[PDB]
Amino acid sequence: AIAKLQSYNYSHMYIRNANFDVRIDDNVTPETDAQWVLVPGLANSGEGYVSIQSVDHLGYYLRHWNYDFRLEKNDGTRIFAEDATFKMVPGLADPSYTSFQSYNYPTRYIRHYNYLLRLDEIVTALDREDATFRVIDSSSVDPDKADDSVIVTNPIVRRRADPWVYRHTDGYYYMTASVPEYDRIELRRSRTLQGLSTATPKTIWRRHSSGIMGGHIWAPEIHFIDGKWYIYFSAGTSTNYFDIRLYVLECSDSNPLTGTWVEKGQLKTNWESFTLDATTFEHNGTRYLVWAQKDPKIASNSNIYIAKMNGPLAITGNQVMISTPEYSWEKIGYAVNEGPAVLKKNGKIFITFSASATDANYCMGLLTASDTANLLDPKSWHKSPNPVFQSNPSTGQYGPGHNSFTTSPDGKVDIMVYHARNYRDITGDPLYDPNRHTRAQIVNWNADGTPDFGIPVADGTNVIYIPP
Ligand SMILES: OC[C@@H]1O[C@@H](O)[C@H](O)[C@H]1O
Ligand SMILES: OC[C@@H]1O[C@@H](O)[C@H](O)[C@H]1O
Ligand SMILES: [Mg+2]
Repeated sequence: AIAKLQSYNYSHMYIRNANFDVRIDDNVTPETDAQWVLVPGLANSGEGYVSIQSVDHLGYYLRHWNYDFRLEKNDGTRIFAEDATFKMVPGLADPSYTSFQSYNYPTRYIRHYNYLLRLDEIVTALDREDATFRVIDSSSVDPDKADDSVIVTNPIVRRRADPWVYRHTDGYYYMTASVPEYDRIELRRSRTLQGLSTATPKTIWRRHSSGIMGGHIWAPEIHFIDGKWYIYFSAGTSTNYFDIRLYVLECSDSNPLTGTWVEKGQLKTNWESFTLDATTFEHNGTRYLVWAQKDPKIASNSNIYIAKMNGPLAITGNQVMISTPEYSWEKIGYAVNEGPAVLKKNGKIFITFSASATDANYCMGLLTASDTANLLDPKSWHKSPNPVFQSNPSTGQYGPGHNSFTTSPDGKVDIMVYHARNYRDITGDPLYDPNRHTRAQIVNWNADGTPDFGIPVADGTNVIYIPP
């Protein structure tokens, strides 16, 4: 069967053939360089054992030689067959994934190192992750196949935080997220939320090697505005990774996974300071920017602001603070409001935000305005006094937040996409614990028309929506 072999720790990268060089790469072009045929093993066709055949050079297989990997044509020798036969076993870093144990060296596994493929003994946790792969084959969810039922297995996407999911008018969801290295902007698409798991992501932009846009790269969001694609994202500098401002990329091409992305520069606000997590929405003919920013006069890391926009590339007028940390549940670790996300429903405009540190104490609050009010008047916005989404020990989910909102494909139900960890205790600076995973669940509605987010669902299969 035809398969891609995706790295466990670099999930944007795939085992591929590069003119007979065997490596892992992202943005594999042509895509067939990353496609393999898993066949019954040359040295043993029986249970477990496979051989990994090139789709372009049939009769050529991956074989180890002096513990390095080569793509070579089967020469009919027993040594070749043994060097090209591997038992598929449960993944060494995660038994739900796959590892490839050598037929003739059964203590050695296929692993990547400096992006090249080797056959090594596996000792460290690094080794285990380097030797674990996700097999994407014909039984995997096809991201190009439409389906009105929303059934996901959470986590949908491992090790992606701040998930942004945008349902476009072409019948695809588009997803951007923070990557654990905070060093690039990643895009994927799927007609179903579950297909986001198996979709091939593309690195559409990498940070500069010095200076501006050269520090932390955080929380990109892709939007379609006035016929063009925009990515709003936050970036520090190479000399201060945390001197973060808003930046914009633009793509006029219709497919953002194949089109050309252009830097447009900084999206400036009323003053220069720590600024991040921008989103935008339209209502009654006006477009707004909603974002997080430090005010030097307020002892919080950031507050929530709204402003009218003047096209996709600027705000106009004065920015208005509509949330600042006030309750103790906004100030665990440090005082912060960030990650705004907009949901329109029932004659209201809802803005969730995240608060407290990005460890298990992370949680969400809610702002509510009437959709006929002046959205630039702070008195139009009401903050809920308690968190509206938070850790839940009984479901094993910790620090949920920086969410986005989307819908089922038929638009009839609202779905929240957010990150959380499936353990509580973090060693070290939580910013560098990479295990916030992307997941989704239904948004329920109270009789009074306000959202009920419930509690973060436990890992596993979640039936979000079946149409009537
Ligand atoms: O790659 C390890 C061994 O080195 C080579 O000599 C053999 O073909 C292979 O089995
Ligand atoms: O191959 C990519 C990385 O390079 C080496 O640093 C590591 O072993 C591996 O994770
Ligand atoms: Mg966001």
